[PDB]
Amino acid sequence: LLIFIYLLLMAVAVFLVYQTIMDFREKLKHPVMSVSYKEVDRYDAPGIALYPGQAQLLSCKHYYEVIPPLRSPGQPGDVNCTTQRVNYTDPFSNQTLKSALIVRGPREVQKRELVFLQFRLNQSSEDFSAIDYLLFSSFQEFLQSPDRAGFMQACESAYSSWKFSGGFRTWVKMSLVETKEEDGREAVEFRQETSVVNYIDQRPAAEKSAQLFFVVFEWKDPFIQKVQDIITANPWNTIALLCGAFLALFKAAEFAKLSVKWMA
Amino acid sequence: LLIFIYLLLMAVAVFLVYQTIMDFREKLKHPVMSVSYKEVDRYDAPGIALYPGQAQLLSCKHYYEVIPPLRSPGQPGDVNCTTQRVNYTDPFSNQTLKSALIVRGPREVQKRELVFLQFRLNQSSEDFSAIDYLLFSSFQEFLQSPDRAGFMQACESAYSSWKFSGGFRTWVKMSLVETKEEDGREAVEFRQETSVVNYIDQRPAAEKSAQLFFVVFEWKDPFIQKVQDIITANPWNTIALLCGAFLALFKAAEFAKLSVKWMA
Amino acid sequence: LLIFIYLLLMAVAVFLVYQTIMDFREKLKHPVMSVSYKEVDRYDAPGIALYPGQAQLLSCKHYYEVIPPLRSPGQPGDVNCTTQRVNYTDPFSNQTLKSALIVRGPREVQKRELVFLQFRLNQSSEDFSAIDYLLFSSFQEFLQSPDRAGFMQACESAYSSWKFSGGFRTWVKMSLVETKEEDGREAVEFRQETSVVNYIDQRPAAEKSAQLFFVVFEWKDPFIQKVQDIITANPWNTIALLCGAFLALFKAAEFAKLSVKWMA
Repeated sequence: LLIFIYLLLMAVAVFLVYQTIMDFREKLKHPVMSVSYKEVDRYDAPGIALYPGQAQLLSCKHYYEVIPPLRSPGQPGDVNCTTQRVNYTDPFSNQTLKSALIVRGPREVQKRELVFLQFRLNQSSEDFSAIDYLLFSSFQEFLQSPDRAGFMQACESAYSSWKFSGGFRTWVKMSLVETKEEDGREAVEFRQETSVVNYIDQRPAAEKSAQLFFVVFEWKDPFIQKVQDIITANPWNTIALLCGAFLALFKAAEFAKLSVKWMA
Repeated sequence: LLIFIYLLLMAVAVFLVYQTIMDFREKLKHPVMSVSYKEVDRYDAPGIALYPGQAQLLSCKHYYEVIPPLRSPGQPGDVNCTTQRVNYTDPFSNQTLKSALIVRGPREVQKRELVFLQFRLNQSSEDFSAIDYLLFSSFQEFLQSPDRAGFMQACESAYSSWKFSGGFRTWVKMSLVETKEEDGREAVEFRQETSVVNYIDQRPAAEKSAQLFFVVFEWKDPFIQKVQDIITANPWNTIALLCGAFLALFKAAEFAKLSVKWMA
Repeated sequence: LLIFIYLLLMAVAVFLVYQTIMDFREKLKHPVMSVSYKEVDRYDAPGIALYPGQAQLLSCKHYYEVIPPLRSPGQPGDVNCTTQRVNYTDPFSNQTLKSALIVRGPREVQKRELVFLQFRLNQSSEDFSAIDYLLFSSFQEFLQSPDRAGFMQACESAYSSWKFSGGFRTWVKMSLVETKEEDGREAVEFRQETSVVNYIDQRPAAEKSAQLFFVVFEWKDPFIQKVQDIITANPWNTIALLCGAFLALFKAAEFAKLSVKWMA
């Protein structure tokens, strides 16, 4: 025959523990995500894996904020960069042989360094001509690799590949996104946005049968976007909250006993 | 004539309560956002509502990782998928009749299933020919609907519509984004990125007046992106924190009284 | 010769304080991001700084959800909006003079107001012709500016510039993103996604030498995306957690003493 507020206190404690456990579980289920920007003065030389079927690389150069007009739009020019060639097997199906021409991408961003590439496909029956390209983080990391074919088979799964069509000048603005996985993977990936500009075919009609591919690679900005996942569920903070609530309840019970022995 | 640290304690309590209320209010005002990825082996067959004005669907097929070259670039071919037709009214303005050709999109993603569509518009006065397309989540959810016109009028507001031009082969990479609203709406939407590739018109000059539209639909990856809003303002955690601070202040006051009766 | 649980209590307190400091440091290092959407019935009129090299603005009009077919595809039409001209210097290199044609952007989104622009470049040696465009928030904020050249030089750094090619009708869907920086900068920026549609050159072959640029500007939706960074590290919450945990440890020690004087 007392106040019996201990029952209400126990109910409050049970409810608070239950809601705290539910909150911790739902916070552990749904991590939040954070984005930051790391400014880099000079990117590492990216690798550009082009896939020309039969078109030959007429020209390739390292340009700057402007490209001078082509002296010969559709004739063999000058290749003026470090390019390699690799042959590997497509991870999707082991019955196809893929030949990749690897180009060292532009490093300088403050100066807006460009990689300008021009291919010509002489004759083909394909209705929609297009050259595929893949981007990987470092060309140097590709050079000193024991298994170049294995490197490219890994890059096929690690990165997504796009394509640029003939009759255009595809201007590819590429940027780096580093996703720091919960396992500390630090997976680096490429994002890119294009702008296709028509090619004014001024060549004589005799040579108009051949198709011309122009593509320009640069970095859109000297910022690498780092994306991380943050776990908002901290067990120790939960323990501290539970301890504080339990202490508050215990002191409330003590004050209730004091009130009972004073007035009630 | 005592220490009168109770006044400082009350000031600290008032400041802590004020800052806690402000922090809770600003956390309730700005929910955080979380992104997760759900891997699906086979997407549900999406619905592609195309809006051909007068162009007739020459061909449509379910292809795989490659498209064989067209046997007849601009002549009636074979339609080899499930297509329906609906007529409804534009939700914005009730004075226009919209006729939509609904195509069952590709399901398989591991096999890189394609939907290839080819239209031909014979003659028109339009300077810039383009066919509009809208994407909705399920074609099956469209088949068994009591009000197909109502379904399309809802799809107009629920989804965004794009267009693909003639003289190109628009390759649409489409992915699904499920935004879980605070009201548990779980609104599903489509994102898409294209790649226009020129069409090498090898048809005779007599038939070059007619315009050809080509479009390819697939899924870019087998990942549905779920975006959720997390409320970082928890009333019960706030109550526990306030209780802990109040208890700390009370025990500090008790120890101050002990110090007064000991030395001070 | 006692229980000496005080040593374990001190170790627990040290570990708890250490992990709390580490958690606070890593939370202060990595702020989370919050995204919100503010609906505006009528955007403030944006400023479109176009950079025509030698092409003259044939036509420019404020249209609505449809554009009627051009009465004269490549002849001087009617300019029917507020346009200004400014001359300034490129912030990157002070040796180039940039002439900008500032155009009054579309305000209404409910009515889907369009800005339709048509330029004609008579003769040039450029292989890939394109007109550059920059978007800034307010044209009115540009009109009453003491230093228009300084305003444009600041807009060059504050905003990113794109380009639209000839032989196309680029439809630019633009939207506003306000990033609220930690310093309360409230930096406003423009995002845009395009859709190039081929231009069917029906003009006589005599006038086909000149290149035509068409572009359409509207707002994709009446939503401004506000992106904020939230600091999850609250010093006062950490103080409350530490105080509650310290009190829990103190009461545990008191109960241990009670147990010692009772049984142990």
